[PDB]
Formats: sequence, structure tokens, C-alpha cells
Amino acid sequence: AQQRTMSENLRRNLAALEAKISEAKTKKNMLQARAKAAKANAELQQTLGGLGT
Amino acid sequence: AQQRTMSENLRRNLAALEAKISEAKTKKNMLQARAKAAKANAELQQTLGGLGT
Repeated sequence: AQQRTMSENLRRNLAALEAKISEAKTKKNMLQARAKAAKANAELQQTLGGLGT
Repeated sequence: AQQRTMSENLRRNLAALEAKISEAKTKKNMLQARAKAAKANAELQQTLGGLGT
């Protein structure tokens, strides 16, 4: 009875981590592109304006 | 008569130790798993949150 309670606690939190990794991988696809876009846009904003060289 | 009283005292406390070792072995089975579970869960709680890296 004790083992069964302990195992359930472990069985549940395993599912939570696997779901969490899935959540991270799903975002990581789009975040990488967001970071690339932002820098190029920032470089462009300087170009459009007079700021810097 | 003296020997018989002395021997009984020793005979009894032997049974108590053997029972005590049995009590320890029965718990040790489940305690080891409890200790493993707790650490992995703690590591996971940091992951779920923002705390640490």
C-alpha cells in the first residue's frame, strides 16, 4: 500500500515533465525566429533614421 | 535458579533485536525510493518555476 502511493506520486510527475518539455519545444520553434527578426529590424531602424552611422 | 533468571533476560532481549532489525529492513525497502523521488521532484520544481537557471 505504501509502495503504491509512492509510485503514483512518481508516475504523475513524470507525465508533467514530459508535457513541460513538449511546451518548451513547441515555443522554441517560433522564439528562435522572433530573436532573429528583432535584431535585423533594430539594425534597419538605425538605417531608416540618422542615429549612429 | 539464578542462571535461569539471567538466561531469560538474555533470551527475551535477543527476540527484541531480531524484531527491530526486521522493522528496519521492512521500512528500508520504501525509504530508499522516497529519497530518490524527493530529489528528482525538487529538481523538477526548479524547472517548472524560474528559480535558479
